[PDB]
Parts: sequence; structure tokens; C-alpha cells
Amino acid sequence: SELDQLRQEAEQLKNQIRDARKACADATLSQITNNIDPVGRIQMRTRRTLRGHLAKIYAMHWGTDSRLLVSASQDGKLIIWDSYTTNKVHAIPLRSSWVMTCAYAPSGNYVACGGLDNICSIYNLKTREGNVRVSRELAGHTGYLSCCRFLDDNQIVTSSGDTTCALWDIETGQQTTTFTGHTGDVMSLSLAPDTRLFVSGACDASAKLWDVREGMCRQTFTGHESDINAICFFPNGNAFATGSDDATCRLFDLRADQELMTYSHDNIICGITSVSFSKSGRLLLAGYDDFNCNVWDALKADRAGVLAGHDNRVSCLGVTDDGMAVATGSWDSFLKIWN
Amino acid sequence: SIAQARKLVEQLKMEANIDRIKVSKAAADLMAYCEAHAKEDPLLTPVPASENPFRE
Amino acid sequence: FDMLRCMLGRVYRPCWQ
Amino acid sequence: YINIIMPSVFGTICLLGIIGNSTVIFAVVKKSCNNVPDIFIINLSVVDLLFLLGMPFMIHQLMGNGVWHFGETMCTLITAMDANSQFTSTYILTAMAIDRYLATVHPISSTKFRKPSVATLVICLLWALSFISITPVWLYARLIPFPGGAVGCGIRLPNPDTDLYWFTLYQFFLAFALPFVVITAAYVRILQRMTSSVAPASQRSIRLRTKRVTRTAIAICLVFFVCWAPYYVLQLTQLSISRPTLTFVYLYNAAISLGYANSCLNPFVYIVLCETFRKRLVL
Amino acid sequence: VQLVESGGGLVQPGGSRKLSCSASGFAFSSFGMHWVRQAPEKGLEWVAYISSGSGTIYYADTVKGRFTISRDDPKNTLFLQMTSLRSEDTAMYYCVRSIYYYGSSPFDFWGQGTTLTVSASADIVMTQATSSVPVTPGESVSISCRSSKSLLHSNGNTYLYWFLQRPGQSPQLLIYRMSNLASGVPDRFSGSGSGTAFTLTISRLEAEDVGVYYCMHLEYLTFGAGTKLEL
Amino acid sequence: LSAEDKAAVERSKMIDRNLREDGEKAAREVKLLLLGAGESGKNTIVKQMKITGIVETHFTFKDLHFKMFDVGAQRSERKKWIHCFEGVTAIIFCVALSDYDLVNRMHASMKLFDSICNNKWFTDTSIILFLNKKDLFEEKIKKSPLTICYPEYAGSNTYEEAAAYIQCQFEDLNKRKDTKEIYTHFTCSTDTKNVQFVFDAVTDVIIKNNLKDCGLF
Repeated sequence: SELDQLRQEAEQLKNQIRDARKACADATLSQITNNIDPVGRIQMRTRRTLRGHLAKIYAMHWGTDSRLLVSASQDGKLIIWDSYTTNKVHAIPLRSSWVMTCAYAPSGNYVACGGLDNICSIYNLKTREGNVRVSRELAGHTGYLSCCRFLDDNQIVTSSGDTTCALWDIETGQQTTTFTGHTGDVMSLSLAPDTRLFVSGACDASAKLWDVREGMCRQTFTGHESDINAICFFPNGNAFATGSDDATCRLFDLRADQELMTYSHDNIICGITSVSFSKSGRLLLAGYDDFNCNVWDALKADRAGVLAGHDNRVSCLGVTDDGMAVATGSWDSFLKIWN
Repeated sequence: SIAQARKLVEQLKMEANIDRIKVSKAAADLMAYCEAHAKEDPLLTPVPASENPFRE
Repeated sequence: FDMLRCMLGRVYRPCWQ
Repeated sequence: YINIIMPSVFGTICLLGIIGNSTVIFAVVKKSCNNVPDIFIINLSVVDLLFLLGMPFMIHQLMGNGVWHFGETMCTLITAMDANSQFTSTYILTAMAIDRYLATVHPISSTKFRKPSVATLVICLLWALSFISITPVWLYARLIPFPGGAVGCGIRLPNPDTDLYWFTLYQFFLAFALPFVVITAAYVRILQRMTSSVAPASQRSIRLRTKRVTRTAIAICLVFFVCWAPYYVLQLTQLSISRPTLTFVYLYNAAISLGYANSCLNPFVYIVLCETFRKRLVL
Repeated sequence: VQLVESGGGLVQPGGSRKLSCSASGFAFSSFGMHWVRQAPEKGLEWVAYISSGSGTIYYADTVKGRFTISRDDPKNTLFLQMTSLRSEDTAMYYCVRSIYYYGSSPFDFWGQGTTLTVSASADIVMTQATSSVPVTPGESVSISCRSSKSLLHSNGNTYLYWFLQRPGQSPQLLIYRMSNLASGVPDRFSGSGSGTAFTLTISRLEAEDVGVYYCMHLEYLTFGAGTKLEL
Repeated sequence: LSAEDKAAVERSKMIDRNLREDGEKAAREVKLLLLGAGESGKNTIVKQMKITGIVETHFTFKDLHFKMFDVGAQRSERKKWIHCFEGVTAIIFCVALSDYDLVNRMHASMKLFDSICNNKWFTDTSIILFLNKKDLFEEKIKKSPLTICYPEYAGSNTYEEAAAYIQCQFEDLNKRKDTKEIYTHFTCSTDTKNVQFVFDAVTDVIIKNNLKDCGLF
């Protein structure tokens, strides 16, 4: 019908959603968990340091074996680092030097990279010839790539700057499913432990939950007020925390569809670049534009500890599957492993 | 055009058709999950260097 | 305390011979 | 009194050199190297630190009762170390000037014969050349009991009063003749061949860059000249004299103090004339 | 992935010979190489090893000084020049590729080899016993091996390898590090051990596994005696 | 100690050596960026300097390898990837001279130039300004006064004064005149006139960087 009538209907639906959310909230998380004993001060030291790159590191992902991690930098080289022995397992020479995302397959056979170029290239690490090769090149996106993360050895969800997410098939190299619910360009991606639903954060200050099989936005969250650069999924799978550029990190949940609490401090004025969760979920390690990294108490919103080992913008932060150590990457060409 | 507005309204209606639970129940569930996997977490509680693979 | 000998190259040379 | 004027100024010069060298060393190590200028400046800083560490023995040989407390075995070691430090300091300075000339005048061709791989090799070559240049000092420096009651180190050579000509001329031409003219020519050619075909016209940035480069070059040349020239001119004038006049000794002490001041405030000149270094100083 | 060997033939004792290996289908520059010598009646014997960067060259105790090994990365050819040969070296050699990194499978591919005929301590010893083990198709056969020195390194990885050499065929890697199965082999093969005694088990045996099994990597690479299965 | 990790360490050292060689090669090679208004003449300057996403063109001139990036096919948020180009040797900004009355286009070009020059990620990089369609501007200036675009242009309607005023107005947008350069050039149909200016600006920036590293400036 008319545009005005549809806009009025959408406004009425948004008002109804807000009323339902408000009437379904009775007690805040902070007042529920105030009775919990405080975590206390946390001290972490740089157990390992990596200095093989020669440019700005933009991404880093942890393998499922908790031993190897892949790092991406603007020099055009992807390095598979050995965490225990501080060794370079492989060096991947990129055809395009512009890379801002990388991923490691759960089986460890494949890795993915992407950046300004609209291709999320897949490299095979188990070739018979002994050298890495470009297994597939996904060239269906029209904007800059932000994050493509593996689901299996044949499927991968890619988020690009054209405000659309895609579900690529490695064997056929085609978009099985395309998600077009976002209005702003998607920046970060995260996957649930059961690998059935995923939530993505865009620059429109909104995060949307998607279904891998069906392919529509089940829920959307508009608790922020600026661009969203980081997002992570709780190990339980019923909640997720995302960063933003207004020095605020908010923890949303899926079964209530509202913001449980927010993490912020008056001293902190810079945005959040990377967000990761520990195995327990008690500690929320969030990156920031300044040289240091902060560890937040998830259930109390308290500054548990500060990781200030870097001297430039922190870009990528990750926590291994077993939670033994935390790796922090920055633009100073240095990768540090904390524990 | 009106197709985008119509599909946006349909998406909003489908989102509004879902069911939600109280924030207290979700907070309690998250607290219980966090407290259950507390001792086995190697980051909240420091691990002795004997069992630490990253010991210098 | 009254050393006024001949100095050459930061050291004292044996002077005229 | 008149016997407490030299050691105070020598001590304050040594302290200024120590603090400046320590600041430069700390700044360079915190910067990290893979940069040729960083390697050159760190080598110059450590050379100056060694020179200032060796300075107090020479000062004690001068101030006091005129007695060399250390043994004759330590005589040659100390004098060789001091002279080597002075020669390798001037060699590092002229090599840095040549490197700056290559970087400025030749912006494209200099990328071939550069990098730390060649920087370390040229540093080792300069150290070997300094060793070769101070080899004659090693032969000399036997203890000379000229006063009789006391003993002071001396560089007595065969055919005395004849080798003074050769030794003084060799030291002059290897310290304040070749390196000075090389540095001056390199800086003049740097100043002449700045910019590129007047492409950026004469805006504020070009004027400021030209003024800063001129000021830095003039300051470096003035520091290297005003301090070292009196020492070698006095050493040359003493070649034709046999006995002092109660004033030439004071002039020689002042010249030695000026040389030590050069070796001490060269890092100060580097710090003050560089805006990036001063910006890094605040953190 | 192909490895062609050349340079064999009858040679008078005390002379010199050159062995050449041609590598194609894989990146030869980033692959370490080994030479394995097998006597007409005895088992496999290690000879020499050269790394990817042509450095860290190792030789056997009876090979050091007498033999030299070099590689040509641009030419993709391996050269093994032998001098002052005697009657104890009348055997056919093998060229083995191996790349060493986390999760790698060294000694995965073996060359065809060439026959060479010559006319007239402190090392880990692998015995493995079991000279002959009769087998029946469809049954389960277990192979046991023993090592003088414990192979369980302080890093938690035990360096043990199992090789299968079918009659008239080049040896093939079955299990590496006694717990990881090599690519391209059936899953029925299994391996286990306690650091001193190692056991290889085959389930649902058929006629394609008839051959001689060899066992080995803590220090420089003695082979086992060799267990032969008779069908 | 180690038993088999020695070969892994040797492989890591080889990878480090290769990475150092590649990094030295990349640092020896100059890096350039292209930006400007729509249809400003980028497709023309690309043809002048003879050789979806980012388009990369590589060419060697006077024994100097050039890397050139064109970003005109990305209809996304610029600030989310503008920091990815931090550290480029120079930025080539192209504005068509005969666009003062094309409606406002010159105003949009000035806005883009002000946004990119004052950006916090390009506070030290140099800008190479190219003015294309000079002949069209000379033809149009006779019939159309420049006061249509700039109402405060109290001058003659000749080519020299108009071009000088345009250059002055474009250079006045820079509020970082202390340690920044603006190499303004007028394009020519003849070859070896634009690439020569690019090489001169590049070598000037290289000299400036070398002086800054050596501590002279």
C-alpha cells in the first residue's frame, strides 16, 4: 500500500516489541549477581611473543587443536604459528596484499583469508605436493570483506561490506544462502557452539541473529548507539557480547531478546576492536583502540585486569578452545600469548 | 518502492511472533552456567606451572 | 704539585734529549 | 684555588657525556635495529661512552701529583683504548656523514648498497681501521720516569725529537684533516642537492625543512671544529718548541677539555637538533 | 609425486659412483631427503640425510667421510657421490622425501630405487624379533617391536614409524609416531606402545598386506630386523 | 633439548629469511594511492601511466617499481578501510578543471579533498594534485566566467589567473602546512610529462623520509 501506512505499521510493531521487552524485564543482572564473591585482581604475563610479521596484523584465529593459530597482516603473508615452540608451520603468500580477516577450519585442513578484495580465498594445508594451494575463490560479494568463518570443510559463512552475509559452498563455489536484513555493512561474525545459528554485527548499531538452515533474521538487537566492530558468542550459546565505538560493550541474550548489562568506564573513551569469551564465560576480554586490553567480569561488570603489553592499536584477540591461553594481536607487527 | 517496506514489515511481524522469557531467568541461567564451569577454567583460576604448557 | 713538563698526545713526552 | 679548576670542569663534562649517552642508548633500545641510522647512532653512542669511561685515567695522569698509579702494563692498554675510541668515534661520525650524503643525494641508487647487513660490515671495517691506526700507539707508551721522583706514561719513540713530526702529522691527517673535510663536503652537497627540480615550489614545509637541515649541518660542523681544532693546532705548534711557558700547559688542558666536551655533547647535539627524538622524549 | 632413481650398475671395488634422483610433482626445495640402503638379504639401512636448506647434513657411522650428498634445487635433482666402495656396499638404495613440522608425516613417499652391485655404539637398536609370522586371510595379526632406549620424548611425542614393503615394491609408510595413521592407507591399521614395547595390529587381513614390516627417530635412524608375513 | 624439533626450527629460520627478503623488497618499492571525485580523469591518468574491488597497477620507471591502487568500485563506508592505507608514500588526487559548472562538482571535489587531507590517518603523507581536462577548461572559461563556481573570484577571465586561483584555493584547504606537501600539476596530452612529475614527487618524498630517519629533519 502507501509508504506512510507501512511506516506507521512498522512504528506500531516496534512500539509493541519495546513494550513486550520492557514488560518482560523485572530484575537486572547486576542486582541478581551482586551476591557473588568478586573475581579479584588478575595478573597475566606474556608467555610467548611472535615477531615474524612485517606489517599491521588485522586478524588472528585459533585452531581447534589449541596448538596452531593463523595470523594475517597487510604484508601479504599468512603465518601458521606454533604456540608452544614459537615456530612458523607455514607461510602463505597472498595474491592480494589487502587482508583484514582470517579463519581456521575446525578440522585444520583449510584456512581462509579476506580483505579489501571481495574474495574469501581458501587454502589447503594438506596437499600431497607439500605446498599450499588456493583451493577455492569466492567472488560473489560486491563490497569489502569483513569476516568469513568456517563451519565445516565444505561450508563457510562470509560477511562483507555490501550489507549482506552469505553461506558459501566450498565444493561448488556458490552462495547457498544470502542474508540481506542488515542496512549497514557487516563488520564482525560469530558462530554458536551447535553451529545452527549465528549473529552478525553491522555499522547500523544493530546485531541480528540468523539461521544457517532456514536463512532469515529471527531476532535483532538495537542496544548500541555507534558502529559495531566486535562480537562474540557465549560458550553456553544463549547469550552474546558485542563491542562498539562508544567505549561500551553490551551483553545480549537470545531467549529474552534484550540487553542484560553493559560494560563501560569513564576512563575508557576509545572504541572496542575485538571481543572474546573464556571457556567459563566469567572473563570477557575486549580489545580497545589504545595499546592496552581489558578483562571484564561478565556477571559484575568490574575491571578484572588490564593487559597492556602492546604499543599500538590492538586489532585481533582470541581465546583458545581449552582456555589455556589468550592471544592478542596489534598493529605493531607483534603477537603475544597471555596466560 | 513498496516491496522493501512490505518485506521489512513482514520481517518485523515474524520477529514479534517469537516468545521471550523473563530477564531474571536468563540471568540465573547464565550465573549457574558460569558457576558450574568455574574450577575447571584455566583462565579464571591460574593453573600451576607444572600443568601449564606455556610456562617459561 | 708544580708539574710543568712536556705533554704530547694526552701523555707526558720525555721532553728534549 | 688554581688546582681545582680543571677537575671540576672535567667531571661535569664527563657527567654530561654519561647522562647524554645513557639517554640516547635507552631511547634507541626502546625504539626497537633494522635501520642503518639507528645502528650508526648506537655505535657512536657506545664509542663515546667508552671514551668517557677511559677519560678519568688520562685526567688523573694530569691532575694530582703527576704520578701514574697504575702499572706499566695498564699504561699501554689504557692509552690504546682511549686513542682507539677517539679514532673510531671520528670514523663513525664521518661514515654517518657519508651515509647521510648517499641517502640524500642518491635516493634511488642507495637502496642497493645499504641495510644492516652492510652496516655491520662497515662498522667492523671501521673498528679494524681504528685498530690499525692505533697500532703505532701500542708499540709506544712505555713508562717514562722523566720527573725522577714520580712516573708518568709517555709515548717515547725511536730517534727522539725526529719521530714527533711523523707521529703528529699522521694523527692530524687521520683525525682532523680527512674526516673533517669529508663531513663538510658531504653536508655541503646535501644542502645543495635537496628537493627535486623545485617541484614543491617554496611553501612553508620546504622552507622549514631547508632551514632545519642547514641548522643541523652547521651545528654538527661547528661542534666538530671548535672543539677539536684547538687540540691539534696546539699539538702542531708544540712540535717546534722545547719547553713550556706556564701557559701552554693550561692551553693544552683546555684543548683536552674541549675534545672531551665534543665527545660528551655530540649526543646532546643529536637530541636537540632532532624534533622526532625530542617528541619521543615525552611519553 | 614421482621419484626416479639413476646411477646403478656393476662397479669394480675401490672405484667411484654417482647416484642421481629426479623429483617431480612436489616442492623439492622445502622437503628434506633421506637415502635408505637395503641389502639383498638384510633389511633397510639408513645412509644420509640433507635438509631443505642444504644444511645440517648427517651421515651414518659407516658412511661418514666416505660418501657425500648434495642437492640441486633449481635442477630438482639429488646427487649422492660415493668413493672408495667395497664389497660391503652391494645393495640397492632408496631415496625418501620428508618434511618436518607440527603434524607432518616424514618418510611418507619412497622412490623406486636402483640396484647396485660391487664385485669381489650409543645408538638405539631396534630388534622387533618375529622373523616370520604365518597369517590367514580374514584374521587379525599383531606385530610387536622393542627398543633399547625409551622413545617417549619430554614433549609428549613418541617418535616411532612403521613401514610396509610388499614384494617387488617400494616401502610405504603406514603409521608415524605410533598413534597417527598415514594418509592413503586403510583405517584397519592401528598402533600402540608404552615407550619401550610397541604393537602394530591389523584387522580383517587380506592378501594386499603380504610383505615385510619395518620399524624405526630420536637420534641420528636405525631400522628393525623386519617381520615377514606368509600367506 | 629437542630431537625432531631441530628441523622445525630450521624451517622456521628459512621462513624468517624469506619473509625478511620479501619485506625488504616491499619496502624498497614505492606505494601510491588514488582518490578523487567521480569521473575526474582516473581512467585517463591510468592510460597516461601505462601499466570488483581494489585495482592494482604495477610499472617500473627510472629503475623504481611503482604500486598504484585505485578505489572507485567500493560503495561502502570509507572510514572502515581508510586506515588500511596508512603509510603510503603519496596520494594522487585528481580533479577535472572543466567541472566548475557541471551541476557544484568542484565544491564536492573540494569537500573530498578536505576530508582526505585532514584525515587523522594521512597527517604525514604527501598529496599529488592532478588537474585534468585543461583544454576543456580553457575552452569553457571564455564563455563561462569562473565566478559561477567561486563568487569571490575578483579577477580576469583568462586561463592563467583562473588556474592560479584554482590551485591556490585547493592548496588553502590544507591546515597541516607544517610538514605536508601538495604537488600541484597540470596534465598534458604528451607522454612522459605526468609520470615524470609523479617520479619527481616520489623522490622528493623519499628524500624527506630519509632526512627524517637520519635525524636531520
